[PDB]
Order: sequence, then structure tokens, then C-alpha cells
Amino acid sequence: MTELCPVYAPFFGAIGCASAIIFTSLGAAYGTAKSGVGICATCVLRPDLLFKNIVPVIMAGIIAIYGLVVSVLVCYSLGQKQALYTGFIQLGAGLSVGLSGLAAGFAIGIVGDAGVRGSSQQPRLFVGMILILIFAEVLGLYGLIVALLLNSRATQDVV
Amino acid sequence: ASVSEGVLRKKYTKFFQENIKTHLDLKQALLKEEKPETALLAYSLVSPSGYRGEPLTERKILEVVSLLDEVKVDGDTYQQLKNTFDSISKDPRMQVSLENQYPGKGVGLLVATGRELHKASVNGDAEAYHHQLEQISQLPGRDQRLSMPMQQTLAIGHAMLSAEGAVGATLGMATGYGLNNEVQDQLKQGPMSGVLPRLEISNVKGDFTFSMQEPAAVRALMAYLGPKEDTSMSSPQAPKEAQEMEAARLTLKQMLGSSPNEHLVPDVDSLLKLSDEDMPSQTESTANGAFKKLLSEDWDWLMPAVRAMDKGEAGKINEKLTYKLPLDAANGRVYLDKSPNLSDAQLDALDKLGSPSQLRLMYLAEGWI
Amino acid sequence: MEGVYFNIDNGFIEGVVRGYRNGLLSNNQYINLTQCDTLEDLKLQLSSTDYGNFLSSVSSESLTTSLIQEYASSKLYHEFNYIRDQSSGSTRKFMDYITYGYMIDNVALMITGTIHDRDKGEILQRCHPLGWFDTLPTLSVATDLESLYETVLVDTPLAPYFKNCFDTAEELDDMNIEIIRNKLYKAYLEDFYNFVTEEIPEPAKECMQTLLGFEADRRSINIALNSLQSSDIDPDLKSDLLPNIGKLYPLATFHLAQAQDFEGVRAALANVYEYRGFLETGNLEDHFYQLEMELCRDAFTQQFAISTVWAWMKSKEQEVRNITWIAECIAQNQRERINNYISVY
Repeated sequence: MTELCPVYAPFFGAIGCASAIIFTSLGAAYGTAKSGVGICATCVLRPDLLFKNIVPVIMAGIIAIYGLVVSVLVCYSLGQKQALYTGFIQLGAGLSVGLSGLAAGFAIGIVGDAGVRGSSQQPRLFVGMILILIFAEVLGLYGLIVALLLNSRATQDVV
Repeated sequence: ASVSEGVLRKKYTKFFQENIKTHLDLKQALLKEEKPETALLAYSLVSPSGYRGEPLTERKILEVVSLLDEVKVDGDTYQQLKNTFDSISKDPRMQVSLENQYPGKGVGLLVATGRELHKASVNGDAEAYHHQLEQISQLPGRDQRLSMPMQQTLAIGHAMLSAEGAVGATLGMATGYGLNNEVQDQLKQGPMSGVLPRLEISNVKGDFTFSMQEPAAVRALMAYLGPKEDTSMSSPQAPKEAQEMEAARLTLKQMLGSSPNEHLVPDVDSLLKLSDEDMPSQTESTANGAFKKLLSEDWDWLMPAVRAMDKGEAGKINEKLTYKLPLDAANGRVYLDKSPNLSDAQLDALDKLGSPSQLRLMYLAEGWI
Repeated sequence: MEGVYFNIDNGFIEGVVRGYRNGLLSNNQYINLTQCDTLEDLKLQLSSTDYGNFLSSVSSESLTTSLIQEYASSKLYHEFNYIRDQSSGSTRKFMDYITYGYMIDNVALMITGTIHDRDKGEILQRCHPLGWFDTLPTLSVATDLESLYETVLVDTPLAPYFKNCFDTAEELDDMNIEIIRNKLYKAYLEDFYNFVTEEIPEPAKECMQTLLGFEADRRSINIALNSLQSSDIDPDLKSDLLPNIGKLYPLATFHLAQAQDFEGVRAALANVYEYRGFLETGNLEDHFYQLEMELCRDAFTQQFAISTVWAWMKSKEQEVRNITWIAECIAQNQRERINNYISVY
């Protein structure tokens, strides 16, 4: 327990590991629940567009894998005698992917239910739905890029 | 107007009032009236094996089934049923039908729960298939005497298997009798099913007797009525004992509604498929796929399609089953229409079949096609 | 409690409407009106009440039974418009929701009168001046519904209530317009119940919930008793005309949607305690008017509540029905059933 490596330093990395998988699961949960209401209300009428309409739920399920691959990399850099700088970096890497995935999941849910309700009246709207959902999907990938760029600097030149 | 039933147990309340708990002198207390040509006939359901090695000599069901057979209004249809059944219990083709449907006479928690929920869902769909099959025989031209109790037995067995699967999955998930008895007596209420004769069997093994209110005997009876008659067994050139059993088999198969040249072999096996002689005629498999597409997409598209198909209107099916439902989209409610998208190659095949035989629709609801 | 924040913007309104309540005719004043010989005697006897000097500047010989209820209604409607001009916030929304139910009746009356080829000016009279909405006389064109909603009804406040109404695409007869009216009134009663539940405070909340429940129950019973007549309606097509609120909803509206004869309606109301004394009677609407007046009298005991604005408005409209019934018997010498007015105050 030095001044640059205290004992409360794994607190920040431990709640940065938890905050990555928590806030991507809430985003994926809203993006699955909001979208799955509009799928179950639309495949009553059109039962053969069911596998076509499943694609916003798959897009929401990718967001939780981003938080999973951030949480398993922060966890392998945790230690008892680590620095505070490492704990700050692991907080930043958790919160970036967590809140970016939360916002991306809100967007994917709200776009996806309206898209599957509108694509079953006009079949030429299903490609526009995928085009909007790709723009909503990359908002979590930016937080994944930031979380992977922070974690690369957690133990570079750290004493 | 083929059959009618009642469920009030207070009209003939003399034979069920006191403790009449013995088949001995049960026919002696059965006269009790001006019943002479209508008293010994009702006893004939329990006369062969109702005393000769009988447990308890009665029960609550076995005596209530005898006085719900009021036959005072007319006694011709059930007399022909008593002559037709038990004249069919002589051939070995009925004997092997009562052997295939009878015996000799961690992650594993997820796997077991998956087995139980599969049992629940599969035995729950077939109950609905049979509930929309007892309103097909409500239509004019059908029968309600042999069809109605035969497919009110199978729905009860499927409801029991569905409840058994759900109780098993719940008892397995919450850990890793009184609940199955609570669903058993509950399905014993409501309407009252008509009687069918008893089908006693006396072969070299012994004197067996099945019930026809149990689903195994019902499920073993319709497999017997499946195949068409061959070049033998109906000609007047081997007239040994065939004009009393094959005539009875054909009058039951026609009483269902099946033609004498329809094959209808069961297909549930792990073996190789129906080879070529029991394989359908390529305008039947297309029609069977059309019926399976009608069952799989709505809970009310089989009875109006059969009603239209009996009128010869089987090309107008796409525009008589269409109906509109609302969809609250992002631009207001739109009222789209659900319709059965039958292709033309399966819309003319339903013109090849004139009327659906009830025996085909009961293999459809049980899963044998 | 409720009196702490009520009088910040509704105390003047409360006092004025309680003073309006105090001018309701009691039982002795209807007896004095019943004893009148001619119609000028009715004018003198009404001059000693809070109507006083409202049939001034008419005549002694231009006095007619129609003119008496025209002026006695115009007084009521000017009083309602005076109260609504002094309101703001939530009370203004409450009174606009009172107005929408008369707007629906004006819509149905105008659409029905357009079909029978009659004058637009005679449908614009006898057309209840409280639910007006300036673009109303434009409904005398283009006799199908899709050319009505897409031109003039989207701007009205009745526009959210046309959701369950687009299952036809043809012209309109007397049956289709009544189906449209029943569907609009269903959506209106459900939306106004939902406004009362989320936004009105408590002693007025429960009063307006039981008053709107009574209105929904009466609509349900009259739709059930006007559908067993010479028509043929699918029972799931009739459950779309019965409102989803009230004390006979979750069980008895299932049975009223399937009643095939008059004994199917008596069997459905036999389970509800406040009813089933109604279908063996003289008149059937004289039970509903009596029970509505006993409900409106009970709403005047709650002191810090805007349900009073409802309870006055339905009581005074009963009063204008009573005077007309006396004036139809004095002008026609039909004193045999003259004491069949409905008086609770």
C-alpha cells in the first residue's frame, strides 16, 4: 500500500467490470422488449415474415456481447496491488461501453418496432429498416472502440 | 339429428339411489318399470365380463354409463352398433391392432424440463384439433353417433397428457398426485358422451375386454378401419366367415365417411417410410399438405373450409376465409387482412377430394399423416 | 386535504355554481306550477322564481310551449358559457370534455339529415347550441365517411375517436350512422374516464367516476334493448358498442352482447344489485332519470370539488324537462298525468 498503489484501488476496476455488463444488458433488454412487442403483434397477420422480422432482436443481442468482451478483459487486468491509474482507466472503459450500449439499445428498440410494423404494409421498407438499424448499431461499436483503446493503456508505463 | 345426450342424473334416479353395489341382481333391479324390450339390452354392455372376474362388481362410472343409455326413444341405431361391434372382434387383424396400442397384455434439468414442456405443448395442440373436429361433424351430411364419442375420448386423453407434462415440468424446475387428480375429475364434468359397445375379445390367451371410453382402444380402432378391402375377404368365392366381419368393417368405415378404396395407413415410425403400395396418390399428399397448412395458421379455418368443400366450392377457399384485423402502426390503424394463401396446385387437389372423410380428418388431428 | 389548494382558482366558480344550485325548483314550486290554469298563469308563477323576468319582452299571446323551453334552455347555456369563461387549466379541460358529448350528437344529427335530402338550415337549427364547433355546417357535403374525416373531422377535437370506425367504405344509412355514433360515444366515455382518473383530485375523482359509470351503464342497457329489435347483428360486432367502464362491465357486458331476446337482458341485469328492479315498471327512462337525480343530489354534498359543475348541469337540464312537461299539459288540457315530473330537491 503505497501512495500510487493504495488498497482501495481495485474498487474502481471492480465496479468498472460490473458496470460494463449491467448497462449493456439494460440496453439489450429494452431493445428486445420494445422490438418483440411489435413482432408478436405483426406475425399474427403475416406469419411468414417471422424470420424476416427477427433481425432487430439479433441487433439488440449483439450489444450485450460488446459489454461481455469489455468485462472479460477488465477482469484479467485486476490485481490486489494495482495502481489507482489502472482503476480509473478500468472505470472509463466500463462506463463508455455501458452507456453507449444503453443509448444504442434504446435507439434499436424504438426504431425496430416501428420498422417491423411498417415493413409488413410496404415490403420496400425492410431495407430502410436495416439501413437505420446499422446506424443505430454502430453507436455501441464506438464505445467498444473507446473501451478497447483505454484498456490498452491501463498497464503500459505504470509503476 | 343422429344423436342427442343429457346430463341430469335425477330422471332415472331409482337405480342410483340406494347402495346397489353388486352386479349380482343388478339386472333384477333393472326391470322396475314396463321395460321389457329395453331393459336387458342396456345390461348387455356389462353382461359378458361384468361379473366374470370383475373388480368391485361395479364402480361409479360403470353403472352410470348403463342408465345414461336411455334407448326408449328408439332402439335401432344402438342395436346395429351392438351387432356391428363384437362381430368385428374375431379376426386377427383386430387382434394386432390391440397389440401395437398396448403393452404386453445441471444441464440434465434443462433436458428433462424440455421433454416435459414438449409433452405439454404437443398434447395441447391436439386437444384443440379435436375441439374443432367435433364441430365439423355438427355440419349437415355427417354423423353424430359414431364420430362424437370417438373424438371426445381423444381430447380428454390429450388434456390429461398436457396437464401431466406441465405438472412434471413445474415439479422438476422447483426442486432441482393431488394436482393430477385435481385435473382428472375436473374433465369428468360438463356434457355426457354417448356410449359405444364394449368389444370383448376371446382368443387363445384369454377373455379380454376393452372399454372404448379409454383413448387407447379408440386409437386402436381407427387404425383397423384404415386400409381398403383387397381382392379377397369380400368376394363370394371364399364365403367362409367374411360376410359378417368385412361387411361390418366396411359399414363402420362408411359410417365414418370413408370410401371403400381409400387407404389411410399410419405414418408414425422411426423406420423407412410408406413404401409405394401404402404411399398416397400425389393428389392426396398435396391435399394433406393443404389441410396441415389450414391447421397451422388459424384456430378456425378447418370447419369453414370443410363446409365449403362439401358444397363443391373448393376453389373459393382463398376469398371466404379471409378476414380483417387491425394493426396499430406508426401511421394509425390500418386493418390488414389475414387469408390462407393456398397455391393453385393445392387448390385444385381439394377439388379432387369431394368430401373429406371423417377418418382422414381424425388421422389429421392425431398426427398420423 | 382538498380545501387547501382548491380555492386558488376555483373558489369563485364554486360559490357561483352553489348559488346556481340554490335556484333549483323545490317540490312546492312544482305544485304551484301544476295548479296553473292557462299559460300566462305559468308565466306569472315562474316570475317568482330564479327564472324571473326571462319571458319578459315576449307577448301575452305569442307564448307557446316551444318558446318556453327555448328561452329556459338559452338561460342555462349562457350560464354554462359564463362559468367556462372564468375557468383555466384543468377546469377548462373538464368543461370542454362536457361539451364533446353534445358535439357527437350534433355530428350524428347533421350526417343523418344530409342523407334525407332536407335543408341545411333546418338541420342547423334544432342542433343543441352547446356543442357547436364552427366548421359543423360543412358536414352537409360528400355523403360517405372517408370524405368527411379526411376533410373536416381531423381538425375537430373528435378526431381521436374515429379509430374504431373505419370498417365500411360505402355511403351511409340510418343504421350505419347510429353505429358510428355509438362507437364515438364509447371512445368519448373511455377517454373522459381516463382524464378524470389521472388529473382530477380525489373527492371529485370518485364522484365523477361513479357518475360516468352510470352514464356508461345506461348507454349499455339502451344499446342492448335497441339491438334485439328488427335487425341482425353478430354478437362480437355488438361488443364494440358497449363502453369498457362502469359497474356492469367485466361480466354483464359479456351477457348483454349475447342476449337474443328480452329475457336475455333481464337475466343479465339480475346479478347486478343496483338494477333488475327496472325491467318491470311503467316507463324505463323514468328509472334512469330518477337514479341520475339521486346521484346528482349526492354530488352536492362534496364541497371542494368540480363534480358540482357536472351535478348542476344535469340537474338544471332535468328542470327544463319538467317545466315543458307541465307546459305540454296546460296548453293541451291533459291534467291526468301532469304530476309525473321528477323532483328530488
